Amino acid sequence: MTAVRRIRAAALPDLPDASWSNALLVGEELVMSGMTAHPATRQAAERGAALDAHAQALVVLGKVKALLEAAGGHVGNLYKLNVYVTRIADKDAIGRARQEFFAGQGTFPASTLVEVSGLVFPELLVEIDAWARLDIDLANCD
Amino acid sequence: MTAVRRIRAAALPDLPDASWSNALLVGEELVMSGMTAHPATRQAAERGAALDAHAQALVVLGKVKALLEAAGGHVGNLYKLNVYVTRIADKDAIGRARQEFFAGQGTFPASTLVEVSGLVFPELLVEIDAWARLDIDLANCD
Amino acid sequence: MTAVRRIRAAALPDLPDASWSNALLVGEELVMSGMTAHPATRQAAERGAALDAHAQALVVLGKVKALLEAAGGHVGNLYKLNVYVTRIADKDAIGRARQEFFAGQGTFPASTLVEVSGLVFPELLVEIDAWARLDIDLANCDE
Repeated sequence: MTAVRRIRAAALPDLPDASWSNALLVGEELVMSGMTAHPATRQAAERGAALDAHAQALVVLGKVKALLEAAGGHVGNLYKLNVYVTRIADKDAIGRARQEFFAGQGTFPASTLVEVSGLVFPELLVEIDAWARLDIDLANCD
Repeated sequence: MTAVRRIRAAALPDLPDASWSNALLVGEELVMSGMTAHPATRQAAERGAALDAHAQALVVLGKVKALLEAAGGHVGNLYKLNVYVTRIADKDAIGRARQEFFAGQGTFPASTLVEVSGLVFPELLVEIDAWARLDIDLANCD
Repeated sequence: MTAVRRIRAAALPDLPDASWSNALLVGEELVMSGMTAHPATRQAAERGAALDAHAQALVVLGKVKALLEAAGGHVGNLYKLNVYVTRIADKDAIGRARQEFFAGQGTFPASTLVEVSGLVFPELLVEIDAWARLDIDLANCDE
């Protein structure tokens, strides 16, 4: 048997209506729900300054970082990022966000990037499903 | 060196022409193909009463449950659900379905839900790619 | 602690501008980026001989095999293929590609196949996200 511990980042509570866990530590594997820039996108757009894809990607990767750190991990634990965009033209902005986020770090996670037809809120331009485990570090890759 | 076993559910016969396996037990991981409410959805549509996203989501989760059980597992082994919908407005219907399906159960699997442009049959509103491990039980989440 | 090593296939250079790794061997797990038939698809389309979905899926599966081989593996190591197509009508063409690619074994990887609204190059009809482990062989399941 392998222990499952639910990971809680204070900024990302699993609210009463939700039928998912944001993060579950299953052995060394940090299993994460897809992350989006909501509600920061909601506020920002309502105030007449919607977040572009680059800003949204950084907000999303920041959420992933928060989950990792809440579980006792770090950005180097990430081994794969599945990126869903609403506009394939935004792929380069996502790349730029990743270059900044992983500025560390000699080696990037694997990735798949596709354009989907829609995300859970209309302000969103991107959602990232991240995969990590706490027993690896890409920063020191063989 | 790791054992793999083909897992077949009685309720869901694998057809000999398919270029995929419904389920493979790879060590303690139960690797599943995406599940849909077809062909129940075709019959329903043809009889003039198509399955809504709630009904389809329950059919889908029932198939995931059948595969788990065929492996000697249970619904508590699930740690992630990737949900693909054809209409993002159905996200709440899918949520209602998950609340029912996991009525057990303290802790929900992680999730990503996106709207895709199309599914393999035109009557479909949802497909779920489910991830599970036989050595965990989310009912015992810390 | 689990060792990770970056796997480099010659035919699939990681280009230093990329913010992803084509393949990472993480213990026994070969973690791979999504594979597409670009740039072969661009050459083919320019030539007036655009690759159809079946041809593209085979090029993609060949790339996956190149990555597997670069890590000392083989196609029996594959246990899941998630397939993103631009046209759902092409699902059977992906099926045909798989039957040919897996001609040597009876047991296929698990799969999810969905239609996306776009891929990273306009000539693309398919992208496949492949999951593999070096310590399994699906051919052992055949019954």
